[PDB]
Order: sequence, then C-alpha cells, then structure tokens
Amino acid sequence: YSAVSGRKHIVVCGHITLESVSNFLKDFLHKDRDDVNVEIVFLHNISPNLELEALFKRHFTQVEFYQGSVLNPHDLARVKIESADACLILANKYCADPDAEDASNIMRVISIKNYHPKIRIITQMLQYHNKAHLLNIPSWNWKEGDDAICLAELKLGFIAQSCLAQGLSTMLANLFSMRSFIKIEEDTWQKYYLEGVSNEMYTEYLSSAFVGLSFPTVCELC
Amino acid sequence: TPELEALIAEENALRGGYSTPQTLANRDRCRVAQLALLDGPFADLGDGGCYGDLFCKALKTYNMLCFGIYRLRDAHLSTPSQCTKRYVITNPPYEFELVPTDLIFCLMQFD
Amino acid sequence: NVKKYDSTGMFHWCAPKEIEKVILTRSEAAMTVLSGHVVVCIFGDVSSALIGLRNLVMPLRASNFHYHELKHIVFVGSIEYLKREWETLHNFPKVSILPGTPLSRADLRAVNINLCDMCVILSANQNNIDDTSLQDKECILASLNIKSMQFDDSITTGVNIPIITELVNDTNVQFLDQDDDDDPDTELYLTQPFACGTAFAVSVLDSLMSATYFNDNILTLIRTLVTGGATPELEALIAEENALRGGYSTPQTLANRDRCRVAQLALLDGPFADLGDGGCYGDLFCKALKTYNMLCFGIYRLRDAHLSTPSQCTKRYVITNPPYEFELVPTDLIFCLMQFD
Ligand SMILES: [Ca+2]
Ligand SMILES: [Mg+2]
Repeated sequence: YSAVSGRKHIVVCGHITLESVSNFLKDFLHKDRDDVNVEIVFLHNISPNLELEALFKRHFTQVEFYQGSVLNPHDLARVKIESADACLILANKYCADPDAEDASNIMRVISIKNYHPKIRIITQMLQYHNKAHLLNIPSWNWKEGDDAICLAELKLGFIAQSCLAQGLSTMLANLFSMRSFIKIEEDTWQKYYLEGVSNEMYTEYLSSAFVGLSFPTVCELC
Repeated sequence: TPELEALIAEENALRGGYSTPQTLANRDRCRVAQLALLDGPFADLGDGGCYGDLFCKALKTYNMLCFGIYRLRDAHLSTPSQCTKRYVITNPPYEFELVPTDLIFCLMQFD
Repeated sequence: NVKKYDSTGMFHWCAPKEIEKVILTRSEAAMTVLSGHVVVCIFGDVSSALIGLRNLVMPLRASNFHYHELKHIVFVGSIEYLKREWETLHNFPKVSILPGTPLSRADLRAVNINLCDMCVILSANQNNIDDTSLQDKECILASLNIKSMQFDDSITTGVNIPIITELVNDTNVQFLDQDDDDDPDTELYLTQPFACGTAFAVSVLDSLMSATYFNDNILTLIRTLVTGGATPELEALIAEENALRGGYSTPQTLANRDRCRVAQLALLDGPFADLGDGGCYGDLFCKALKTYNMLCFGIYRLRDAHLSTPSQCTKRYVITNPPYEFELVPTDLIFCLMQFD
C-alpha cells in the first residue's frame, strides 16, 4: 500500500469471508452516516475466491487487498500500520471448538502489539472467562483509546436487561444497525414498525448557551 | 466502573465487605422500567392520543423519562380479536395516537 | 544417625512422605513466609504425556549445599497431574506443591513471586497439538502476565522480576519482550532474549553430536557441571533399584562431598570492591587467584551501560572469556567458581 496525506486508513484481520465482509462493509459505508472519508485495507493468508472478487472490485475506490499474514513482522510493515488509526479483528462466531478461535485472536493481538505499542485495537471475544487475559498484555489502555467487545457478555446482558420488560432486547439491537426510512401503505403493523426502525444513536457536543439551565428544562427545550 | 473490573480480574470472584457511608450512597444509578396505562394518574390522558402530552408531564414531576411504545399486534383493525402479542416502536413523533391499552418503556429516577 | 547423604556423597536425603503432608492451600500460603526461592509453573492435564521432573530438582539439592544456605522449591499446577509424577521425587528436603493455574494473578501473589530469586515455566502438551502456532500460547501469555503484574509494599515493577521461560518453535521467541527489534530471518543465537539469558529451546543442543564424536570425554565433563556429577556407582544404583537409597554416613562419605561450585559475586561491596575501579579484568583474575583461586570466566553486564544518556532498563547480557584488557563499569557481575565446603 501507499500513504496519502490528508486522509486516514485502517486495517482488518481475521475471519474474512463473503458473509462477514458484506455485512461489515454495508454497515461501514452506509449513506445515512456522516460524510465518511476513510479507506479500508484487508489482510489474509488465503487467496480470495472468485465470488468475493465481485465485492472487492465493486468498491474500486474504497477497498484494497494485500495477501500475506499478520504474524510475520514483514507483512505488518507492508500495510503501514505505523501510520494507521485502528485495526479491527473479525472473529469467527460459529466455530466448532471455541477455545482455539479466541486463542488465535489473543496471539494476533499479541503480535500487533509487538510491532507497535501506541496502536488502537477493537476486537471480538467469545467467553468472559478468556476475555480477562487480554487485560494483562502490557500496552492495552482501557482508559485511553482502547476497548474490547465480547459476545456472550452482551448476549446474556441483553436477555437479562429485557427480563424486566418485554422487547427491550429488540429496541436496543435495532439502534445499532444503519437503516433508512421506508414507505408502506397497507394498514398492517409493518408500516408503524418501520416508522421507528430506521432511528439511530449519535453523539455531539452541546452549545454554550445551555450551561446555566436545568436538565429537565433543556430536555423539554430540545 | 473500572474499579470492579480491576477487582474482577484479580480475585477471579466478586467479593464484599462491611458497608461504609460512601458505598451506601453509590446506589443512585437509575433503572429500566415498564409502565402500564389504564391505571395510575397518567390514565387521565388515557385517550389523549398525544405521546407528547404524556412526555411533557411525565418527567416534569417524576423524572419519568419515556421513549418506547409497546402495542398490541391487532390493535388497529376494526374487527375485534383476542391475540396477545405486542410490537415495539421507538421514539414516536409528537402527534402519534395512543389507544387506551398500551405499554410505555421508561427510566425511573431514584431509589 | 544423620541419614542426610543418600549412601553417597552426592545428594541429601530424608524419609518419604505423603501428599497431604505437603499439599498447602492459599490460606497457609498467606500464613507462611518465603524468601529468595524458586517457583516452577507446570501446565498440562492427566491425558498429557509424562515429563521428567526427576532431573530438575537434583542439582539444586547437591551435597555441596550448606543446609543453612539451601534453596526452597514450590510447584504450581494441577494436583491430579502432579500425583502421576510425585512418586518419582518423594525424597527431597523442603519441597512444596500448590494447586491452581499459573494464570491466576491472585494465586501467584500468595507464593510471593515478588521477592523470589528465580522462576521457570514448562509446557508438556506441546507434543500433541498439530498447528505449530497453537502451542506455546500458555507459556507466552503467562510470561507477559508475570511481566506486567503491578506490586506494592525493594522491587516494584514486573520487569525487574527475572523469569526463564521455554518454548518449542524458535520463531515465537520474538514475543517475549516489547522493546525488541524482532525479525524472522535472524537465527536464534543473536536475538535479544537468548543472549539476555531469559529464554531457551531444545534446538541449540543439536550441535552436541558433532563435538561429541571428536572427543569422548567431553560429554562426561558437562554432566559434571550440569547434573552435579554421575559417577558409575550412582548410575549403577539408579538402574538397579529404580529409586535412590540412603545409608549412614561414613568417613569417606563425609570427604566425598568436596566438589567445586558455580556462583556469582557482586562488586559494590566485598574485598574486591577496591578493584571495581581497577578496570583490568586481568587484574581481577590474578588477584582472585592468589587469595582464593576463584576462576573467573564470565562478565554479565547491563544492557545499556555503554551508552552516554542515562536510563533505567535492567536486563543483562553475557560475555565469555574476554581479553586481558577490558574496561569494567562499577555496576556489573562476574561468574565465579568456589572451591570449599
Ligand atoms: Ca518479544
Ligand atoms: Mg486507492
């Protein structure tokens, strides 16, 4: 790859396959989001097959590929991590033996940390018991620029937090998929439901004029 | 909170100790709650049909912050029936009708 | 009478015991106090293959050891695995066992790894897994876990605690430290951890065959320094009764345990300190000879002691048999070989 001034590029590594790439890319480049200005770079050690070539070509201006590994500190020099911004890690959810998958992910994090300490990392995990080991590696900074997203924890968390009130699971889970508003005219429930499906959750700084007021009052004002 | 995370990793088990004044205050964290319609003071606006009318008065005097509507699956048809499944609509506009039988997702302030 | 010298002037010995008499738990570990000791962390399960724990503790318990300057040993692992082996080594003084798993940050705090003098990690299951990238996982992860475990109160940072790991596939050596200029092309004897003397592998031994053939007796000499000594009598009895035995002391047995010892000596104190600014390693060598005959054949020196800017990293590297004129910084170590009991 090459580095171009004025922009930013990220990296991915892990279980690269048609389903995962389609879902991730769909969520990443969806038009509803704020004006996006990034590029996407993949790595893998199996030459992608014909079917996936379709997706990697169709976004000829936003996706680039480089065969290699992630454990070889020459490959991780090709991709130019030393000027990147993050490195996500797709992890295989439907594995046979859970333990091997997260072990391999652990070692991947280890190597990427080995090449550079000041990097950002966002990954997946499969059981809370093994999540803790990642707390140990020397440069993870939970306080600054780092994080980790499990599945089992979030799964049971959604279910439990919905135990107190029906359906809360769906209401949460729909807030984190980018969707656009739709037209339905038949007087079914589908129209009234899609009415609220396409909502999302965003963040922004406030205005200086609202400092000296009351949270209920400012909520009502908003 | 980071504090629990650290203890969680170190002892491999949650642990507790005699309570202290600071620990007692800690529990002001708010909770997820569901609220019925046909009873309670809010039932005065049972057929109000304006989610905004509920929204303004809810938190103004109770910090009762509402964002979700939960509705019977056959609640709109003319013909009556008895199915008892319900769907969810999030953050309705200001002028959405409200049948006398519905549920409100909400956040309850204190303990 | 004394029953402390296993019928030959080679090791110390006592009566056999049972697991309950040595099996401790976390509470007693909290109650007891240890200092300057060695912990061995052993992974594996019952389905795993055997590994030869017999030989490890042996030279540690040489008969060249004053009973008031011994070394204590504690094992950490799973008790069900250990039982399969303890029938071998159930005759040695001052050994302890602790259930658990070396991954538990809490458990190792009990053994007081902070103020130890040594550490060692062994793997056993590595011979069954197929993918070479899979094994050594636990060893590396535990090593970093030790290296990063914060402490409170001497020694305060996880870098200061020494550790001697072990691993099978050579390349993985690039994960042991952070500030390493890692590379896959460089072969093992030049990467940082090995010359730092905090790593090891079975591969480097393969050269012995060569030096074995050109001289018969070489292989004996090493077995002298490393295992402490294997006279024909000892190996004969070992083959005979499959387990060590011990008779009473004899006038020849007392004189038997007179064999030299490998050790280290500092510089910031002692009668040799006046030579700390001496600067000539040869001066140290000759001066040591005439008063104690202490053979000196190795300089173990700080990694960054040669630069100009000051720093605080505290790893060390080894130089063997330097010429007569080599400058000495006041702060460093020399290997030595004592001659008395
Ligand atoms: Ca390393
Ligand atoms: Mg391009």
